[PDB]
Amino acid sequence: HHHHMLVIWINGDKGYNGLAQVGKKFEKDTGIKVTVEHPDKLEEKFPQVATGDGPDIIFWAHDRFGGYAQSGLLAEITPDKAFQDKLYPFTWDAVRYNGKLIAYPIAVEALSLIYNKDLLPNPPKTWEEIPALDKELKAKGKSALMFNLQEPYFTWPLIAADGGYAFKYENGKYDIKDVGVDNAGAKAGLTFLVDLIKNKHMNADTDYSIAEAAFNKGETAMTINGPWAWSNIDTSKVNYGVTVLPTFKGQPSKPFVGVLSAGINAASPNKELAKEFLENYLLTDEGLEAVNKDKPLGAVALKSYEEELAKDPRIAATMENAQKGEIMPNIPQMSAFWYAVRTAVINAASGRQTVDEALKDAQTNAGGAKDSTVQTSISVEKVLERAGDSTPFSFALESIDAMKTIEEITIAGSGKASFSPLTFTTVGQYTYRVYEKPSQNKDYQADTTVFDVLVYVTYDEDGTLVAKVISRRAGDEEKSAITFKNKRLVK
Ligand SMILES: OC[C@H]1O[C@H](O[C@H]2[C@H](O)[C@@H](O)[C@@H](O[C@H]3[C@H](O)[C@@H](O)[C@@H](O)O[C@@H]3CO)O[C@@H]2CO)[C@H](O)[C@@H](O)[C@@H]1O
Repeated sequence: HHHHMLVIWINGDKGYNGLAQVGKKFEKDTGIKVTVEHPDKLEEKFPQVATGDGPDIIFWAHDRFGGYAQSGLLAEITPDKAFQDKLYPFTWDAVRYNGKLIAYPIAVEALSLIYNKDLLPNPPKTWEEIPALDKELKAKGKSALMFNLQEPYFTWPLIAADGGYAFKYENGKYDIKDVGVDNAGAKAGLTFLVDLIKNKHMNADTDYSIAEAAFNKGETAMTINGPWAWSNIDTSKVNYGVTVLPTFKGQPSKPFVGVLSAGINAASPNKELAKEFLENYLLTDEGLEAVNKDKPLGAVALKSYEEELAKDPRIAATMENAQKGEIMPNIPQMSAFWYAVRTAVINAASGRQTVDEALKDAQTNAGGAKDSTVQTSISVEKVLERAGDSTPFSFALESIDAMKTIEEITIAGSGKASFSPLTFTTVGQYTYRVYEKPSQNKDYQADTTVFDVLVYVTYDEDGTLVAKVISRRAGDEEKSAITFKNKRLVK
């Protein structure tokens, strides 16, 4: 392909027109044409085309670049120290992979709550408030909250709030086997989101353009979006505020924070031009201002310009939300993490899977280890005729396979109780029995029934371990719950 020109890919939500203005200035000084393109799914197309026809420079959040660098698609970035000193050190950290810089950092992006001041002068502090607020607003033909549900970037902050995480970080490194998408925190967060949908406070099909149009036309009081979205809100004249995201179970929503970054194609015959453009035209006060005026960048990596932008209270809120969430890893496994979470939310939200099934598959799809055990609890009921008769009785659980007593439990009076959970790692039939110990109390004849208890461990359609408990009186072939009846002999 023809290559005398500098080709740049950037997402269609960002200020590509401003960036083209910077490219026109560079064309004047150098005679080199700059073409800015914004194809759909550029982050996916880049590794396919990177065969010629790839861009010379690609702009995306830093999370994608480890994967690009692992596959040899990116040139190493080696700016002078004089240039490095112009950007915040934590932005360089985001583009450092195996000790090498693999992009230039541009801007820090975090999601915020965006709210309509005319509809909602006091935005909710908690997610838990949102359903009641949606009832109130529905009575006036409006909704409380619409935001993009199709992309896990937008739902993650809530899923993370109470404990969800992608990869545990420990001792300078990410453990790619320690994935946090299937824990109690993730489950609680996704369950909340799904219930909002089930209770008709949000629709499963809401995507980027639907939520943007609803907010910018005054149809919904709130949305969740990044700084790039402020420009179309300005034009719409909605009277809006940008604030901290709502809390969930008292924890902050924790957005994954992206650093918009610019990488150089390892196959580009124009590396030096690309480096000249980025360092001497774009990452200057004038360069970033031209992009930012088209669509806001967020908190920019260039210290000299960020000092001006930090006065903007929308940027203070951005940084407030950024501190509460965290900077995404840049490791190759992030792609798999994201497709995993995307599948989970769409499936749970649409009712294809339960929240537990969705996140269990997400855990594996993200590269977490297959949980290959199953547990069950054997339950006992004791029945005394008199209410308030709290006479205690005890029960034993014996393994026939191992010929020993596993556990004993006590019930005072009428009641149900369970033995502690049994764990199985392999399919088969497991044999136990349960019986009541003789009573110390001479006023009662204990039930002498013995129960045979069989646990069948089988695979379900998906290869997951399943355990079913079947219990019978030792006399019989008929199934029966484990229930003992103690007769009182005294008044
Ligand atoms: O839906 C699956 C999707 O997952 C991965 O995309 C993630 C991006 O890598 C990640 O940076 C983030 O993207 C957001 C940008 O950072 C932000 O600048 C703005 O453009 O919105 C983006 C969210 O739409 O989050 C997404 C996950 O939602 C993966 O890399 C993609 O190829 C894949 O299609």
